Amino acid sequence: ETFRPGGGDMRDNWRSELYKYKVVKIEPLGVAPTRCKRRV
Amino acid sequence: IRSENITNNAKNILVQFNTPVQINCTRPNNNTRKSIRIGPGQAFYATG
Amino acid sequence: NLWVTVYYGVPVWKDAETTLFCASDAKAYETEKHNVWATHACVPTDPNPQEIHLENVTEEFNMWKNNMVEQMHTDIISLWDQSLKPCVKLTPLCVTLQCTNVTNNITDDMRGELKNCSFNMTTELRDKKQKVYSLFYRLDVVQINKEYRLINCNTSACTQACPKVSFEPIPIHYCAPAGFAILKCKDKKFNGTGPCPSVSTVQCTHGIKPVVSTQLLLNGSLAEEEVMIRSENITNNAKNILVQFNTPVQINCTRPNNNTRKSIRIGPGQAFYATGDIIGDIRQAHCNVSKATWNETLGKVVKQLRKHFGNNTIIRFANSSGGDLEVTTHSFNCGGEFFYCNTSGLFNSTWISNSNDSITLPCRIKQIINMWQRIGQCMYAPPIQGVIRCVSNITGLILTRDGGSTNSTTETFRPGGGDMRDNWRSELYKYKVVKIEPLGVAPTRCKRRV
Amino acid sequence: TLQCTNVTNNITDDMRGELKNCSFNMTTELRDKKQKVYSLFYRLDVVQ
Amino acid sequence: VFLGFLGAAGSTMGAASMTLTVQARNLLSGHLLKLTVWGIKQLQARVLAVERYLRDQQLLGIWGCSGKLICCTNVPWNSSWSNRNLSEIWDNMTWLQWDKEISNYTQIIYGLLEESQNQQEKNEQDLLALD
Amino acid sequence: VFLGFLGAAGSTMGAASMTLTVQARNLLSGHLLKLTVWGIKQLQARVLAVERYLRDQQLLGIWGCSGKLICCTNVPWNSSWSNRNLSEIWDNMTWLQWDKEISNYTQIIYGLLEESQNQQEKNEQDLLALD
Amino acid sequence: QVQLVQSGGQMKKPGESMRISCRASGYEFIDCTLNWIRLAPGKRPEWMGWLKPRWGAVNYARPLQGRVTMTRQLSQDPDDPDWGTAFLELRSLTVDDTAVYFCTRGKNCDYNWDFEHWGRGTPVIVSSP
Amino acid sequence: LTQSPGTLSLSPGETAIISCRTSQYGSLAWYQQRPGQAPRLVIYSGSTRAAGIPDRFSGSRWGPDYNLTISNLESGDFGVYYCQQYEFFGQGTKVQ
Ligand SMILES: *[C@@H]1O[C@H](CO)[C@@H](O[C@@H]2O[C@H](CO)[C@@H](O[C@@H]3O[C@H](CO[C@H]4O[C@H](CO[C@H]5O[C@H](CO)[C@@H](O)[C@H](O)[C@@H]5O)[C@@H](O)[C@H](O[C@H]5O[C@H](CO)[C@@H](O)[C@H](O)[C@@H]5O)[C@@H]4O)[C@@H](O)[C@H](O[C@H]4O[C@H](CO)[C@@H](O)[C@H](O)[C@@H]4O[C@H]4O[C@H](CO)[C@@H](O)[C@H](O)[C@@H]4O)[C@@H]3O)[C@H](O)[C@H]2NC(C)=O)[C@H](O)[C@H]1NC(C)=O
Ligand SMILES: *[C@@H]1O[C@H](CO)[C@@H](O[C@@H]2O[C@H](CO)[C@@H](O[C@@H]3O[C@H](CO[C@H]4O[C@H](CO)[C@@H](O)[C@H](O)[C@@H]4O)[C@@H](O)[C@H](O[C@H]4O[C@H](CO)[C@@H](O)[C@H](O)[C@@H]4O[C@H]4O[C@H](CO)[C@@H](O)[C@H](O)[C@@H]4O)[C@@H]3O)[C@H](O)[C@H]2NC(C)=O)[C@H](O)[C@H]1NC(C)=O
Ligand SMILES: *[C@@H]1O[C@H](CO)[C@@H](O[C@@H]2O[C@H](CO)[C@@H](O[C@@H]3O[C@H](CO[C@H]4O[C@H](CO)[C@@H](O)[C@H](O)[C@@H]4O)[C@@H](O)[C@H](O)[C@@H]3O)[C@H](O)[C@H]2NC(C)=O)[C@H](O)[C@H]1NC(C)=O
Ligand SMILES: *[C@@H]1O[C@H](CO)[C@@H](O[C@@H]2O[C@H](CO)[C@@H](O[C@@H]3O[C@H](CO)[C@@H](O)[C@H](O)[C@@H]3O)[C@H](O)[C@H]2NC(C)=O)[C@H](O)[C@H]1NC(C)=O
Ligand SMILES: *[C@@H]1O[C@H](CO)[C@@H](O[C@@H]2O[C@H](CO)[C@@H](O)[C@H](O)[C@H]2NC(C)=O)[C@H](O)[C@H]1NC(C)=O
Ligand SMILES: *[C@@H]1O[C@H](CO)[C@@H](O[C@@H]2O[C@H](CO)[C@@H](O)[C@H](O)[C@H]2NC(C)=O)[C@H](O)[C@H]1NC(C)=O
Ligand SMILES: *[C@@H]1O[C@H](CO)[C@@H](O[C@@H]2O[C@H](CO)[C@@H](O)[C@H](O)[C@H]2NC(C)=O)[C@H](O)[C@H]1NC(C)=O
Ligand SMILES: *[C@@H]1O[C@H](CO)[C@@H](O[C@@H]2O[C@H](CO)[C@@H](O)[C@H](O)[C@H]2NC(C)=O)[C@H](O)[C@H]1NC(C)=O
Ligand SMILES: *[C@@H]1O[C@H](CO)[C@@H](O)[C@H](O)[C@H]1NC(C)=O
Ligand SMILES: *[C@@H]1O[C@H](CO)[C@@H](O)[C@H](O)[C@H]1NC(C)=O
Ligand SMILES: *[C@@H]1O[C@H](CO)[C@@H](O)[C@H](O)[C@H]1NC(C)=O
Ligand SMILES: *[C@@H]1O[C@H](CO)[C@@H](O)[C@H](O)[C@H]1NC(C)=O
Ligand SMILES: *[C@@H]1O[C@H](CO)[C@@H](O)[C@H](O)[C@H]1NC(C)=O
Ligand SMILES: *[C@@H]1O[C@H](CO)[C@@H](O)[C@H](O)[C@H]1NC(C)=O
Ligand SMILES: *[C@@H]1O[C@H](CO)[C@@H](O)[C@H](O)[C@H]1NC(C)=O
Ligand SMILES: *[C@@H]1O[C@H](CO)[C@@H](O)[C@H](O)[C@H]1NC(C)=O
Ligand SMILES: *[C@@H]1O[C@H](CO)[C@@H](O)[C@H](O)[C@H]1NC(C)=O
Ligand SMILES: *[C@@H]1O[C@H](CO)[C@@H](O)[C@H](O)[C@H]1NC(C)=O
Ligand SMILES: *[C@@H]1O[C@H](CO)[C@@H](O)[C@H](O)[C@H]1NC(C)=O
Ligand SMILES: *[C@@H]1O[C@H](CO)[C@@H](O)[C@H](O)[C@H]1NC(C)=O
Ligand SMILES: *[C@@H]1O[C@H](CO)[C@@H](O)[C@H](O)[C@H]1NC(C)=O
Ligand SMILES: *[C@@H]1O[C@H](CO)[C@@H](O)[C@H](O)[C@H]1NC(C)=O
Ligand SMILES: *[C@@H]1O[C@H](CO)[C@@H](O)[C@H](O)[C@H]1NC(C)=O
Ligand SMILES: *[C@@H]1O[C@H](CO)[C@@H](O)[C@H](O)[C@H]1NC(C)=O
Ligand SMILES: *[C@@H]1O[C@H](CO)[C@@H](O)[C@H](O)[C@H]1NC(C)=O
Ligand SMILES: *[C@@H]1O[C@H](CO)[C@@H](O)[C@H](O)[C@H]1NC(C)=O
Repeated sequence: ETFRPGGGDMRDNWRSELYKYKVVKIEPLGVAPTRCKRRV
Repeated sequence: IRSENITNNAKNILVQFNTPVQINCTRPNNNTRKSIRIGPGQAFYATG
Repeated sequence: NLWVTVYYGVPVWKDAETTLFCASDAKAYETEKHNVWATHACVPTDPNPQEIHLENVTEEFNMWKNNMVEQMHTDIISLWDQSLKPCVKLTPLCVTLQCTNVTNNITDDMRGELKNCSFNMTTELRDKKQKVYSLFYRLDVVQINKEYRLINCNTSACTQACPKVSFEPIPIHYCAPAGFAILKCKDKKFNGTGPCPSVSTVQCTHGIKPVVSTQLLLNGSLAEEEVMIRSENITNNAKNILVQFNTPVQINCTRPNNNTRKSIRIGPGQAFYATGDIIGDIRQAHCNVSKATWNETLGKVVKQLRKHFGNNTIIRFANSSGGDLEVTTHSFNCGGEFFYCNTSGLFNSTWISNSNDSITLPCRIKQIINMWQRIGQCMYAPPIQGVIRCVSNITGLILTRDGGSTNSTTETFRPGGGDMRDNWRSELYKYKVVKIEPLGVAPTRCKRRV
Repeated sequence: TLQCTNVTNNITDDMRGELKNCSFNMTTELRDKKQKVYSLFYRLDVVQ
Repeated sequence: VFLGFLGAAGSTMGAASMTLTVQARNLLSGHLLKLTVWGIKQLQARVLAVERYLRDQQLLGIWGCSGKLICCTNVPWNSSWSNRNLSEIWDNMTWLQWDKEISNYTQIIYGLLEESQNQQEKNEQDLLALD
Repeated sequence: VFLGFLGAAGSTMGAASMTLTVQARNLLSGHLLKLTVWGIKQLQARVLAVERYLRDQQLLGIWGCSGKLICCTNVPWNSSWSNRNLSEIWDNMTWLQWDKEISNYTQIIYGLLEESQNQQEKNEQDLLALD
Repeated sequence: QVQLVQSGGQMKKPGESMRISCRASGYEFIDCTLNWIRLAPGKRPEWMGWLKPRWGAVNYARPLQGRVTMTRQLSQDPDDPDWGTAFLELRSLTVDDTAVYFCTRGKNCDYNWDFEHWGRGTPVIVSSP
Repeated sequence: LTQSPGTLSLSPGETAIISCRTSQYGSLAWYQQRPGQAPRLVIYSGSTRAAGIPDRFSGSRWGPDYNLTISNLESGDFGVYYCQQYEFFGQGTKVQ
């Protein structure tokens, strides 16, 4: 296999530094079953 | 070695070292930047 | 045994800084005169400011470390710059002029002040060339080799001010945003810094006139009951001295010529206005001030300047020491043309510790102004036609003392306007912007039920 | 329209004609006179 | 008895605690590039005024003081912050002199309130749970 | 016992339900055209962060959970969504595995809460009306 | 950094003027002031006068009123705005003006009188024979 | 301003005091000129040492009086010393 260099894109440089990262959004609501019975 | 798919050919192959090889990129000339008035208040710098 | 208890909305503030926004009155916006301080895109003000007078509160004020004058000086520049982008560059004017002296009707003091420059110029079509002539002052032409050239053509181009806009200062107001508050010192003996024991919060400050001047603050707001002297430190020399009168001396700044504004086509759809001829005779533009109320007003300041230096020093005045033309002379824009007036007749006295003659100040008029000392800007003021004359107050006055003599029996005060924000700091000294901190805990006797 | 020529002041044979001494008319600060200047452009910046 | 905005700034703390409504209601209110000069000065002021108000309302939300002004909590007054009478705190001073007095003990208190609430809601949910 | 932001993401659901304060407090925080390059990226982020927070606070407002974190409601757990023990839901799993489990039954629940509140406020207003 | 590259020493005669230079470079020149101090060999140091380089507003010392004059010359290059020179000229020299002339500058330019940065000196010797 | 002692002839290691009797309320500052160079700032605002000072220098103010007590005299310290208010310099004290 004869490997040759080539830099045909300009974003392959920065993808070698933003590979550890990923951006996620917090979804803070959440329901769950437990034992509550409301008073009123 | 990173790749989106190592068997594909259109996909690049990103290698990432652990020790950095050093590069010494130089230019031996001693050129003189010389200003040139082009119009009012606009300069153009050229190797004299 | 006492218990923590929150309280939302207590009157508790802190010293802060923010971006205060504009405000202006009604008919200064609906007339649509396209003022250079564009209050037509600004917020219209309230019908009346709710000047709430607080009680029992002594706020620590300071007029020298204020931040409203750093924010006004940025907004005046960005209004004087943004209102020049839709105007025409005078880049086809940098040609080789061929000037000569005008001797139609010339008095010997205005002997060679204005030259009759006649130059080739590109027409509306991009291949023919007309031959025009004009009238430039000697402060706008330098010599080349008689062939002349403009004073700017080796340092920048020049947007001509569009004659639709006008440099007359409409009063603008500064309002705090939501959550902030502006505190106005209603004291009368507040000198520069300290507890002003009569505070009064204000949603929107009064009409601040964005006028620019040097050595003589014009159309200001007058301190009542006295003539006051402000300084950041009266013993320092680098710090200015801002005087503020109680009675305004009157100034009559006129120009006797009757010049004809003449349009010139430069390229397509871009005009360049130039003085064609002077109708009648040519004389020097002067400024009047009555000496009976001026020498009285200098007699008020010396009586108030002898509090900081002693009641026996020979207070002396003198005319400006050095600098270029914007600091060594009184500089203003009366009605759209820039006067550089020589104030060596005013500041010449000596007080040794014990009527219609009307002192005249001869002025020179320039057109290639700079006005902010920014390398790369210039604004060829278009010539206004007819005689031009305005009548104005002189409320403030800037002084700098000088040097050291090891002998405190005399101090020779000289005028000088080395900064452009000392004018506006003589109108934003009462104000300070604070942010409300509405939360607050306090101990009382609450015990929660559940 | 530039008028270039080869520089041979001190030239090694690998950088033989890589840089040319281009001398061209140019508008001055005034919009009716014209100066005559010169410069040094590489061969990757000039076509014939 | 309508003073106005900040009108009881130098008044008594026992009487400035009765005019909290007006300082709570004044914490949010309301040829081409000249619209953008005053616009970005106005738009940066309106968004900052909102999220400053929402911060002090959320911070008040997690203490058991969701929609109140005079809300009182569980944690007692630690006397190391101040040892004064209730008459020497409430009906003689002013709120500006009071804020300089306990400016060092704010974040001590603001962590004491959040822990007394999360203890409270986990004990309320187990009190009606047995229900 | 201060974990930090998202610090109990892989912890137990019975112990991530005791650190809801820190993830609730981190949902809003805080030569000419170069101010406009970073500015419109910052101003579009601050306004979006506010109205995203106000949406989840308004949606929490119409269930009877106005200013609470652990709020519990009237509608019972429909066992078709899940049939598990309370020990197999609370003190062994994590919240990320739980959200994938009932991701199909969110909007079924979020309509069940709004109708149990509008039934509740119309019955509360007729209970104290006879008053 | 702040560099005050001064001029070279001169050897005048009684009656002639002088003109010494001072080139300030490294900081923004058109904001912070300058100064001009001379150090006699056997006398006090003597301050002579500042120069706010925007508009060149000067203020000379009262024993040198009407003798010293101080100009400036800004940089009209839009590429390099933060440099500029400053000149001095002392007419009607005497034997008493034998000193070394420094062009100082404040520490931070909100207070002037902390002369941190100085110049290398311009030793002017005025002798009668 | 007035500096008291005039000359100080000491052996390297001793302590040396210099007192600048001021007159009006100004922030004093001290200068040190070795022969053959430009002076430099050592103390400003009365007490604060300048940037790059080996802390062998010390300023102390009692009203209309200031001191400069150098702790241990070294080789390159035997110059002359000026105190500087607003624009007024001292008589100069040559330590040697
Ligand atoms: C331009 O800017 C400059 C520079 O900023 C300004 O200069 C400053 O001007 C102010 C004017 O108010 C001066 O403040 C006054 O300074 C004197 C001197 O302080 C020194 O002496 C203190 C005690 O020494 C005693 O004995 C000597 C004799 O040797 C007397 O001369 C003294 O008066 C005393 O009796 C000593 O303690 C001081 O050190 C401390 O304080 C100074 C600031 O003063 C600090 O920098 C130090 O770090 C240190 O903390 C110092 O050595 C003070 O005596 C004056 O204080 C009096 O009043 C104070 C309240 O205003 C009070 O708190 C003091 O205790 C003291 O009280 C006296 O007066 C009272 C009146 O009610 C009496 O009741 C009381 O019993 C007592 O009699 C005051 O501090 C600054 O020093 C001066 N700064 C400098 C650098 O020179 C200049 O004014 C500006 N110009 C303008 C117009 O803007
Ligand atoms: C400090 O404070 C003083 C006091 O306010 C202030 O004085 C003012 O001076 C200015 C400059 O002269 C005055 O503004 C002008 O006044 C002249 C004369 O106006 C009188 O007569 C007219 C008749 O119509 C009345 O309407 C007016 O109210 C006065 O009684 C006017 O002729 C000026 O109008 C021209 O310039 C305007 C600039 O805004 C244009 O908008 C306007 O359309 C006019 O220009 C055009 O028409 C001209 C005629 O055809 C033409 O030749 C031009 O080329 C152009 O097309 C203007 O109103 C101001 O009123 C004075 N205020 C008072 C009460 O005295 C100082 O200026 C001030 N600042 C300083 C000096 O620092
Ligand atoms: C744009 O054009 C301007 C005018 O053509 C240029 O101004 C000139 O710049 C040169 C140097 O760049 C100056 O020359 C020297 O002048 C100084 C100061 O002195 C002379 O004039 C004053 C009176 O103003 C007089 O008092 C002095 O004694 C000098 O005779 C001398 O110290 C030098 O030794 C040298 O002679 C010109 O003085 C100056 N002319 C003016 C009218 O200011 C400007 O530089 C050009 N800008 C650009 C970017 O090229
Ligand atoms: C600002 O105004 C002052 C006075 O109002 C100007 O000072 C005067 O300048 C003139 C020349 O421009 C001096 O005149 C000469 O007059 C003497 C008579 O004293 C004569 O013998 C000479 O042959 C020469 O013609 C005049 O003396 C002088 N005034 C004083 C009191 O000395 C000043 O020049 C003005 N500023 C500017 C920048 O022009
Ligand atoms: C306007 O332009 C014309 C032509 O460019 C100038 O005319 C000539 O001036 C040069 C000066 O070197 C003479 O050598 C020619 O003989 C002139 N030719 C003619 C037909 O006159 C004219 O001088 C320019 N006008 C001004 C005021 O500069
Ligand atoms: C400046 O201008 C004003 C008005 O333009 C002049 O005032 C007139 O002065 C006379 C004095 O004899 C008064 O009787 C008039 O009432 C004034 N007004 C008018 C409209 O005529 C003043 O004389 C001028 N000169 C100065 C102040 O030196
Ligand atoms: C200074 O300017 C002001 C306005 O810019 C002139 O004032 C009004 O002048 C009249 C005439 O006396 C007074 O009755 C008004 O009270 C003034 N207005 C205000 C708001 O007070 C003033 O006359 C000018 N000064 C001189 C000496 O003419
Ligand atoms: C700069 O411009 C001048 C005039 O435009 C050029 O001079 C002429 O060149 C033409 C070329 O066709 C000749 O026919 C003329 O005889 C020349 N006249 C003179 C007076 O020399 C000049 O060649 C230009 N310079 C460059 C480097 O192109
Ligand atoms: C380049 O030339 C300049 C001017 O002759 C000189 O000062 C500099 O030292 C030269 N540089 C080298 C590396 O020779
Ligand atoms: C100015 O010059 C033009 C052309 O020479 C002439 O027609 C006009 O009369 C002159 N005007 C003056 C004021 O000299
Ligand atoms: C034109 O005026 C200037 C200055 O007023 C003068 O120096 C020049 O000699 C005058 N021209 C002629 C031809 O007299
Ligand atoms: C203003 O005056 C008061 C006394 O009336 C004085 O104490 C204060 O120092 C003065 N302000 C300044 C800046 O000197
Ligand atoms: C100026 O000239 C024009 C045209 O001749 C005339 O209408 C006007 O009255 C003149 N102005 C004066 C003040 O003479
Ligand atoms: C100003 O002073 C001049 C000087 O002679 C005088 O002629 C004139 O009448 C005065 N007043 C005005 C309004 O110009
Ligand atoms: C100025 O006024 C004072 C008194 O106020 C008087 O003694 C003096 O003579 C006046 N000077 C002039 C030039 O009128
Ligand atoms: C100076 O004398 C005046 C006379 O009017 C007096 O009011 C003032 O108090 C005196 N000041 C001093 C420091 O003696
Ligand atoms: C300046 O004042 C002096 C003395 O009062 C006088 O001789 C001289 O004529 C005055 N100059 C002017 C221009 O008023
Ligand atoms: C480039 O050309 C100019 C004009 O012919 C000449 O003066 C200069 O010496 C030349 N330089 C080189 C490197 O050939
Ligand atoms: C100038 O250099 C180029 C390339 O190095 C070459 O092709 C050309 O022949 C040279 N010119 C002459 C006159 O030899
Ligand atoms: C201000 O202080 C006075 C002191 O007599 C007090 O009676 C009053 O209640 C205070 N508050 C107001 C608003 O006047
Ligand atoms: C009270 O505060 C002190 C510190 O100010 C702290 O050490 C102490 O533990 C606190 N005690 C209580 C009961 O809050
Ligand atoms: C608050 O703390 C600072 C240091 O952090 C201290 O200087 C100050 O005296 C303290 N305030 C009180 C009232 O203890
Ligand atoms: C992570 O998993 C381990 C498994 O042994 C468990 O003990 C621990 O409580 C979990 N959580 C954290 C925060 O470590
Ligand atoms: C439970 O959910 C199922 C669908 O998952 C639905 O058909 C049924 O009606 C629901 N029953 C109750 C009591 O909520
Ligand atoms: C949720 O619904 C999708 C189709 O809408 C289905 O593929 C998926 O299996 C469902 N998830 C569960 C847990 O039933
Ligand atoms: C300065 O030193 C002398 C030495 O005895 C001492 O008497 C004086 O009190 C000192 N002053 C200060 C301000 O330290």
